[PDB]
Amino acid sequence: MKGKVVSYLAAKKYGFIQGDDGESYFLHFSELLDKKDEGKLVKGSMVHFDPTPTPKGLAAKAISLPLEHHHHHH
Repeated sequence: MKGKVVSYLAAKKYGFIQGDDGESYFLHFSELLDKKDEGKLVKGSMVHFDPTPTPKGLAAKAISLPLEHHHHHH
């Protein structure tokens, strides 16, 4: 359910998220709502994703960014 993103590489289209119970999850474009939402991800902070079984076992689904829409203010 909840966890923290420790790494995210767009070139390898594969990142890493550490669950609170120590459960890892896989990051894929098929799991992102939009391709652009990839650049809206926040590295080094909290992220929102839902659990998914999949043949592999651990996987994320429907990634969500509950962080402020505009981090920069003017």
